[PDB]
Amino acid sequence: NKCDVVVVGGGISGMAAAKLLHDSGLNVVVLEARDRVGGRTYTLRNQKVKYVDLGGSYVGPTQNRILRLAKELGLETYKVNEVERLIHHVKGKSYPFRGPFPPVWNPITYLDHNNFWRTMDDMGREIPSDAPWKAPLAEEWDNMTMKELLDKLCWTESAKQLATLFVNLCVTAETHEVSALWFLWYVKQCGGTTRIISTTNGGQERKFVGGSGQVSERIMDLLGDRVKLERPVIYIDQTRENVLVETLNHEMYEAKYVISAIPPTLGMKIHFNPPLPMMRNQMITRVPLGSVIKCIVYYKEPFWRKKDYCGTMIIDGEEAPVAYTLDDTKPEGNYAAIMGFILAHKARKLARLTKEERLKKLCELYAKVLGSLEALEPVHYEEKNWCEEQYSGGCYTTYFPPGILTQYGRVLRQPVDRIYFAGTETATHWSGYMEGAVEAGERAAREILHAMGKIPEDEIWQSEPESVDVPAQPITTTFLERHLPSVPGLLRLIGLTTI
Amino acid sequence: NKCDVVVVGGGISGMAAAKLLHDSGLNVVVLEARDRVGGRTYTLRNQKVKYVDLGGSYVGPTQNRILRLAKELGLETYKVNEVERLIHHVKGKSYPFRGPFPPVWNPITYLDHNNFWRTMDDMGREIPSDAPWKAPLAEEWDNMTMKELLDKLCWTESAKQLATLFVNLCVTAETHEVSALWFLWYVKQCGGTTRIISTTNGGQERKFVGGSGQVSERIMDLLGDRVKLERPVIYIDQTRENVLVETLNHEMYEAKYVISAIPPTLGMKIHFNPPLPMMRNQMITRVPLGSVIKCIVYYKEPFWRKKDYCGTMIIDGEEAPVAYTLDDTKPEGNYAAIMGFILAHKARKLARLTKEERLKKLCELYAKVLGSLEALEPVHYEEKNWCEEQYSGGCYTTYFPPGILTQYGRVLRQPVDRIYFAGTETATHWSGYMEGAVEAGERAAREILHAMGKIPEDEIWQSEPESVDVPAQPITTTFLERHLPSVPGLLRLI
Ligand SMILES: *[C]C1=C([C])[C]=C2C(=[C]1)N([C][C]([O])[C]([O])[C]([O])[C]OP([O])(=O)OP([O])(=O)O[C][C]1O[C](N3[C]=NC4=C3N=[C]N=C4[N])[C]([O])[C]1[O])C1=NC(=O)[N]C(=O)C1=N2C#C[C]N([C])[C]1[C][C]C2=C1[C]=[C][C]=[C]2
Ligand SMILES: *[C]C1=C([C])[C]=C2C(=[C]1)N([C][C]([O])[C]([O])[C]([O])[C]OP([O])(=O)OP([O])(=O)O[C][C]1O[C](N3[C]=NC4=C3N=[C]N=C4[N])[C]([O])[C]1[O])C1=NC(=O)[N]C(=O)C1=N2C#C[C]N([C])[C]1[C][C]C2=C1[C]=[C][C]=[C]2
Repeated sequence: NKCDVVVVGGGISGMAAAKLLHDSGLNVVVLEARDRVGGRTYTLRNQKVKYVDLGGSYVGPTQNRILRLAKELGLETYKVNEVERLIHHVKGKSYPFRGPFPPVWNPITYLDHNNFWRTMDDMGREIPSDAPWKAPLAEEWDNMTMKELLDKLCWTESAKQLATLFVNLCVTAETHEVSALWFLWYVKQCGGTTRIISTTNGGQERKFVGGSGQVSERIMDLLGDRVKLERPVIYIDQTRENVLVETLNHEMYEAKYVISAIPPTLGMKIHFNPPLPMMRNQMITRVPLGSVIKCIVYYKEPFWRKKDYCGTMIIDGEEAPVAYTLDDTKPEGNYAAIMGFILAHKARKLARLTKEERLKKLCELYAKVLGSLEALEPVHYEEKNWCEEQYSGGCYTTYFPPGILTQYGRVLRQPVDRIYFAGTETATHWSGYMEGAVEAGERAAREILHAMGKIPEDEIWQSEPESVDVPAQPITTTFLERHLPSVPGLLRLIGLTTI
Repeated sequence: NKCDVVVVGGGISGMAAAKLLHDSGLNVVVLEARDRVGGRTYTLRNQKVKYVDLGGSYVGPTQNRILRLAKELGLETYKVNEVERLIHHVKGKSYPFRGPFPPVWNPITYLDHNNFWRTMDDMGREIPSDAPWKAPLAEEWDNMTMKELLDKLCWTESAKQLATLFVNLCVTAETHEVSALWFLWYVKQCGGTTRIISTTNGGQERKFVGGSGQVSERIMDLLGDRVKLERPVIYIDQTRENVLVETLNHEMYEAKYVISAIPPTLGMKIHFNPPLPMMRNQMITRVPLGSVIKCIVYYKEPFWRKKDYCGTMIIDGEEAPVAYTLDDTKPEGNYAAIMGFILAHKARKLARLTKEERLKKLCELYAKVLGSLEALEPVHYEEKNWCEEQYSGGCYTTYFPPGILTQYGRVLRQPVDRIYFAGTETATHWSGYMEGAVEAGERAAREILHAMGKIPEDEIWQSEPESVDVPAQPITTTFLERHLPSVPGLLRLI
């Protein structure tokens, strides 16, 4: 019934917010729609897999908040396998390589590839992490899709195709679906192209031993009876002295403040009194989540390692159901597995198949890419289609279509009377990730602590010390990477020699 | 408690569906979230205005369903004033004209303008009204915004600017916000560019005497106690023999079938058991409504008529709050008024002002465009910002961002077990309009009648006889309009 703060949503963001408020001495209640906590993280346990993350999983250097929270909860990380060679599969052939980037040998294509990634980061530097709509060319960039930007920037089909794969993989959406400004912001606020794409020294460096679901589960353990499962919030009333929060199962909760720790669009599932201000009312109809099926195929042994492949495959082509894989073998070397993402339109297309049909397609793909008949002999299979989730709306996160971020972006974490907004979508560093969830939950919590006069304004936004366990190497470029001309740049240099 | 069909939403679509089912002998209940019916139609009555439509208002030739429904309810139409000259205001100067199209005098600009409108209709002819995703180039066109298409097609800034205004006015959204495929479908399914833009012989020919709100109000009168106001639906349960529909005020309704007659995205306000199928689950987060403030400025007299202006103004430029106006004077010639729409980003920008501040901006604009100091002396002002409406989400209708219509379009009116889908967004002719609302409501109703074995499959989709009161003249083109080259076509000839 009565508490200090109602937190709506028991994902990482809501749990992090509730923990901070609980630790500060406030009475908190978490109202969670599902029969479980974790939201877009979900760790399945059974005999065949031991444990497997079916949602958010990877953490890496510079994600210091999730690392600190998980450490405090008694969790440990392990390194994703990147010992052996990566594979880039393009036009039906596999090309093994080392490093974060597939090598390009053609001098023109090389210039084009180099310029693309460089320009992405160049443009990113003009975009404030906490206010992308304040970029000097915000309107121009926001009124373009990523498809249009790629069309302008890439002078080779090879660069365009790889850039397209990158967008699909990063934001589980098609290039024509998403704003260029938003996508450029998204990459920049993760620390740039190298940081976001890398396993070693990047976002995919590590996973949690036992699964990421333990973060939310262990906070629930600490909070005990304060977490209310199967309590979908349907109604928030702010007309009276205390905020009234009603659930689908007829329960009423009274609080001084509310944290909304759900994906922005899922705010639509709540009826508000009084009605939301116009900008938020419309914003929450304009911010969809992406489309993905996470698929894990299990094998007797990590046979790819014997062929000097680490299990990472970058697979281009419309025919391939999965565009990207990682070795998902346990740190102990057992429960050998390949994790793959079925992205964007392919998630839509292939969801029509049975689980068995998808497994067959994945195995046949892996067999060609790895050039191994062993890939046709899976021992087990797990998958999760996040598009079907009423209380997620998709995965990994919310994307912004053209025109939305500049018009509605400033509303995202603007308080509505006594409602404050968490959720990874409101983060300014690794928004979209578990890291962003922690940043947002704790920031929203501190906004309430400030509103109560418990902390100064200066303390709402808090810096995070670097993890000692997961140190971050700086992102470097070579002299040539910095100064080599683009394709049109080289052509302009040829045009000048003609005179 | 118990009935045959629960209709969720008491706008024109829900009311039309409920009326059809009621007339067929079924027990129907309409659950309406607001303290009123009408939804995106709303007629305000007071002493100063008599009546004024603050939402949907215009009807015209080829919109035979709304005309028939309104007639049956005892409503009449009158003609919007287009006797005198229209005005095109561009680069700070007013250019009076006659006919539906503002003239272009620069020869190259003429070719470019002509080609743009012609190409819009050409492209539309390849788009099936009932399945736009089946267009031969559906994917190509859906993966482009209207901004991109305009950038490709328009060789002059003049044509591009007017085309932009057209998009903003048509769908209350920016050109960069909307799919080219969806927009081209939208125009085609209203009967093409001329039909959609025209007052005389087009969508804006007429209004209802007494206001369009009377359509929903008069059906509510017929249904009586069957319409439940202030009953926002929060929960639909289809796991049992009968469908259970729960409202915010704690009431439970049991039915054999449900019609959802709300904007697709407002389906998000309902928790579903079992969960919606994946495609619909995601679709309803991908389909926003546009942004508009409808503003009506009242004057002592329709002074513009004295200067041989009808009151229609097409106003170019970022500075102008309103891009398009019509005379909103009563058929009797009193309650003189100019109606204007504040569109898309301007609705967002100008909503920050006070009502009085917006009035001042509108009056100053009208004084400039009409060249009349009389515009600075309003006697009254009414406005409605539809962006603030929890149970509409915007106006006039739902738009599709790039990539959505091909991926999710087929889900729009696909039944989910015993839930059938109405709402103007599911119409195939004048979707977005009151006409589409009637088409969709009656079609959804008939789907249920078929499911009950009461009518054959052949009768789900029903043709509508042409209105005798509002006859449609055919849309014609001239030989030169058909065969004059585009700008790149002329350059290829050179
Ligand atoms: C799904 C997913 C997947 C599949 C994958 C992934 C992911 C996901 N991610 C993301 C994460 O997960 C996120 O971010 C988080 O989790 C979020 O959190 P938050 O914010 O908290 O949210 P959520 O969870 O959702 O929660 C919410 C809650 O609430 C609730 N509700 C609703 N509604 C309601 C409620 N309640 C009451 N009432 C009402 N009404 C619900 O239920 C819930 O619970 C991720 N992340 C990270 O970090 N990591 C990872 O890994 C992940 N993942 C992914 C990724 C991928 N990647 C990275 C890729 C690979 C390679 C590459 C990439 C990218 C880029 C480059 C490269
Ligand atoms: C808003 C608006 C405005 C401002 C204007 C306009 C409009 C609008 N429009 C549209 C109409 O209105 C529509 O379409 C209709 O109305 C629709 O119907 P429906 O489908 O039925 O829907 P609604 O109304 O929305 O209803 C729904 C209902 O439901 C309810 N709910 C929700 N949720 C819920 C509920 N319930 C229970 N539960 C829950 N959960 C609500 O409340 C409601 O009631 C229009 N239309 C026509 O026809 N006309 C007109 O006029 C209109 N408007 C406009 C237009 C414009 N224009 C035409 C322009 C001028 C010149 C030109 C143009 C365009 C193009 C070219 C040229």
